[PDB]
Order: sequence, then C-alpha cells, then structure tokens
Amino acid sequence: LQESGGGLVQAGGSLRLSCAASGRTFSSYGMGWFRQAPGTEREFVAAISWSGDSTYYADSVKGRFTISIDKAKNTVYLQMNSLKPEDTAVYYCAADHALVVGGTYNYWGQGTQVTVSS
Amino acid sequence: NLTCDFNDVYKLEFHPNQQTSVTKLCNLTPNVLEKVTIKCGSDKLNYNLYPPTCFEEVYASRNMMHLKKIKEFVIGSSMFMRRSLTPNKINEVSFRIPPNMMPEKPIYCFCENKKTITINGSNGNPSSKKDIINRGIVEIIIPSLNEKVKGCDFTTSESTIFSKGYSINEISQDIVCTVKAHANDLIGFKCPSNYSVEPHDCFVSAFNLSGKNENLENKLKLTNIIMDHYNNTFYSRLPSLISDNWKFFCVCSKDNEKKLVFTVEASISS
Ligand SMILES: *[C@@H]1O[C@H](CO)[C@@H](O)[C@H](O)[C@H]1NC(C)=O
Ligand code: NA
Repeated sequence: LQESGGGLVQAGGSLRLSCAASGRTFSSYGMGWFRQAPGTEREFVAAISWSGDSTYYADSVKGRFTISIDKAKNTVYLQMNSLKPEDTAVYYCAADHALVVGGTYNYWGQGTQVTVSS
Repeated sequence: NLTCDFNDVYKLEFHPNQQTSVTKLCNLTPNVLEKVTIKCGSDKLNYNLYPPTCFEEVYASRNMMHLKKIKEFVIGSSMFMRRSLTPNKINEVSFRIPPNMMPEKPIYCFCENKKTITINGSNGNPSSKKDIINRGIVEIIIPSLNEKVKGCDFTTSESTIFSKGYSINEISQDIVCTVKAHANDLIGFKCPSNYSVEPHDCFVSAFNLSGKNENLENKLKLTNIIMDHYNNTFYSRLPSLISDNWKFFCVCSKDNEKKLVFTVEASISS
C-alpha cells in the first residue's frame, strides 16, 4: 500500500489522496479511507465497492469529499473539497471492514497526514 | 396474524343438542421466514392438539394419518415456540417457515374437542351413547423458493440454500462475503458450528463501517428475522422501502482461525 497526496492546505481548499495497492490482496474487498488524529479514535471517512457502483460517506464529509477507484491500476482516490480544520488527521486506506475486524486487521499503513489551517 | 385460533375464532365449542361432529378448516399460506401459530385449549377449554408436540411433529396427510418429524420432513425447520395455558398441556404453538427449494407441500395438525352424548330414543330405537368431535384442521402450505437465498454458506461451497459458499479448505486474510440487496430481498448466512457470531443478535443489530455496533431499527429495519443460534444460521428480509445506501456487517470468529465476515450492501429501492 502506497498512501500519498496529503499535506498542508488552507481552510476552504482541496486535496486529493491516493492509495495504490500493488497486489490482488484487496480486489475481493470494498475499500475505505479512515482517519485518526492525536486524541481521537480512528474513524470511518468513505468507502467504495470493489466495482465502484456503490459509495458510502461519513456524515461529516458527505457533500465535500468524493471517493473513487481506478481498477486497472488498483488505486483508490479521495477528492477532498471545502476542507475544515476538523478534517486535520492522518488518513489511511484499508479494506472497508478494517475497523469491523479490529485488532486482527493486518494491513494498516503509515497513512498520509492532512493539516488544514484556519 | 397467521394464526389458527380454535379457542376464540374457529370456535370448537359444542352447542346445545348438537348431535353431529363438525370439522373446521384453517388454511394458512405463509411466506418464507414467517411465523405461524395455533391456539388450542385454555384454562377453561379442554381441547387437545394432535400431534401433541406440533409443530415438531406433524401429519403428512389431511386425514390425520402419517406422522412426520418436521425436522426431517421440511428440512431446515428449527425455530419453535410453545406455551401452556393450563397445567401440563401445550395450548399455543408457533413455528417459522424455513427456506425450502422443494415444491410446495402441506403439513397438518389438528385441534379436537370431544364429548359423549346420549341420543334419546323411542319406538323400538333404544337410547344410545355417541362420541362426537369438533375438530379443527390446521393446514399449513410450505411455500417454495425459486432462487437461492442471497447470502453466504461458510460451511460448504456446494450449498443448496445460499447463493455463495466457501469450502473448508478456504475457511481453514479474513473472508469477506458481500451481498448486494434490494427492498424485500431475502438474505442470510451460516457459520460453522463452533464459531461465535458478533453481534449475537445479528440482523437486529450489526457492525457499521465505523466498526461500532448499531441497532438497525432506525436505519434498515430487516424483517422476519431468524437467529438460529443452535445452527449458527441467520435469515432476514430487507424492508419494503430503502431510502439510503447502507452497509452493515456480522462476523463469525473462532480462535486461531480467520474471521468470516458477512456484509450486506443495501441499495435505494422500493
Ligand atoms: C456507527 O454507529 C455508531 C454508534 O451507533 C455511530 O456513532 C457512528 O456514527 C456509526 N457509523 C456509521 C458509519 O454509520
Ligand atoms: Na502489516
């Protein structure tokens, strides 16, 4: 897993995150973006079915973020708009059951940091 | 409802100067997963249900003649409820119709009220005793499914019930079995015997994408829920209207084994 595209952005702005999976390990799976900041629990952000035919969004990002997928290159994208300081966190790509199975999930990566100034 | 109430509705009480037996028929045509109920006898009504362990035992024939154990005669039958209304008797019984791919087939139970009357005679015809019976016939038509249940058999890859299955070599990375479901769809799954199911009341509640337990009543009210803990088998039907795209999960786990994850993607539909 290659998670990239994060960084510093001004409130109101946009960033596009990328999650490249160099294996067939995840193609049976729906894919999700999750996020965690110091002091808070790891939370769900958005998910997309393996087809791309279905998407799910956490209420706090619905209407501002879009998740999408490129199957030919095994990559998941999170397009973030109207970014809020509330959105500052490390963002992680994972199968969309990653939080469901909890401590047995074996593929959490380092993620990509997103900081939204105010 | 789906109820044959011989106490209050299909009344079997004898009437003054009744001299002839009477039979009443209560026919029910449940859909799969629905609950059927018989009420026969009370603290004041001395009526008897035949077979006494209905619906665990039933009659294959309307003339009350061929005794069958329902767990063998309608494979899948496993959910039963029983209630005494008077000591040492079972007067109210229920059963939930399991998925059945075999053709439609009746099952019968019977409720009886008996008494002996004296027929007063005259003119060379002496008085006689006569046993009369008011009998209620319970006829349940077991419906037939024309497609497999959308869902996951984690006990076999050659399942007769579920649209997807996994062999023991595969269940012996977690397995994630996903079904796409629309309004009124019948869904379910089966986990191997010594696995645990989380949440225990899967389909009443479930895991969401945050990994938290949520009660589904206000989001996706699945109906006709069967939680067969003895057989680790779960069924439900999607609501008649779905206003939002939802995803929920249940998880079967056994120590030192991969987790078996059942997930449903419910889509907007009417
Ligand atoms: C999951 O359920 C919890 C508790 O009911 C709730 O706070 C959380 O927002 C839910 N997550 C999703 C993605 O619906
Ligand atoms: Na790892």
